[PDB]
Amino acid sequence: ADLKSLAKRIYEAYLKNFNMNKVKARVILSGPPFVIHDMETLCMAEKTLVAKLVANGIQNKEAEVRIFHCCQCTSVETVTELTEFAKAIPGFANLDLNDQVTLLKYGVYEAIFAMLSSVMNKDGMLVAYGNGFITREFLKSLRKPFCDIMEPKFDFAMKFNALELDDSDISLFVAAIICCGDRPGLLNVGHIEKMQEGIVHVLRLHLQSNHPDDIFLFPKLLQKMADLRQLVTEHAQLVQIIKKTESDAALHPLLQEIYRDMY
Amino acid sequence: NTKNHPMLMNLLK
Ligand SMILES: CC(C)(Sc1ccc(CCN(CCCCC2CCCCC2)C(=O)NC2CCCCC2)cc1)C(=O)O
Repeated sequence: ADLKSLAKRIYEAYLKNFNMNKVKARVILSGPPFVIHDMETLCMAEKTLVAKLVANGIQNKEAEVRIFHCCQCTSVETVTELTEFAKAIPGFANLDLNDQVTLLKYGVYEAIFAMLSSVMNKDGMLVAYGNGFITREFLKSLRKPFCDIMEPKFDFAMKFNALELDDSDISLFVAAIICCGDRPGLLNVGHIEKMQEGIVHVLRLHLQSNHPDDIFLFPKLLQKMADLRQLVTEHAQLVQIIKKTESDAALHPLLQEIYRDMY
Repeated sequence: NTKNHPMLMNLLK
């Protein structure tokens, strides 16, 4: 097996299937995106970037619920990108379709929150296909429970970003997240465990090559995977509280399907 | 479980 080549295939699949990558995001976050830092600028951004949403219609819903709807749309788009990426992970398409569904169900949010780090800095996050920037303080200013969604993701991201990974690393980390043999309800556990071992070995060797300065980067990343599982379990609980208690926050059917019976 | 995830199944197909 050619492990440098497997790494390259996974990296190429990640550049092809995600609209946002870390170099792009840094090109933009340097310098311009429209800054959402208060309710006035939120409303302006809605009219320029999500015009249909407020061409009348939910325009009369609370700002928090409008933002939540836009976030659901973005997650729907990201699940599609992750599915295309997964299908290009060597070996994934040969798994039983039931196992492909299970791995996606449990992996997508861990991958989402890992990738979200690439568009975050300590002051905010790049959104809307690179055309907006929403401040961390604005999100904290929203009414409960909506102000409680993003702050743990910024906290994860600041420390994840301090590892100074690039897209060649992150692509493999996302593949390792997806190709996880301990998800509940897998059918061919042994096959998936061997696929996992293979991807994790590709990751280990790549980090040795690409980060010779950081001898602990591989175990640091294993710990980040465990941190992400916890972050998703907590996020799912918060989403359940929102869907149950906020009537204008009904879940899009694809997201309901992912969260249903997850944790 | 493909039966319980028709929308994910459609993305995979
Ligand atoms: C939707 C729930 C129910 S909660 C949840 C989950 C995720 C997020 C982050 C969504 N987002 C901000 C999207 C902000 C859009 C913006 C709003 C203001 C007006 C202009 C448009 C974003 O940029 N996500 C990136 C995408 C690139 C790859 C990584 C993820 C927020 C809430 C879910 O669990 O899915």
